[PDB]
Amino acid sequence: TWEAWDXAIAEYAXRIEXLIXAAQEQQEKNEXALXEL
Ligand SMILES: [Cl-]
Repeated sequence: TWEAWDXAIAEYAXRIEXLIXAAQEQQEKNEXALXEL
């Protein structure tokens, strides 16, 4: 039960928390764009 299914779900929840990694490490480029001299 847990190893297999709640495995799958928690290792999706890897992917989403990877995505929010990627997006925040864009946000911290955006702040490059928007910064200091
Ligand atoms: Cl991360």
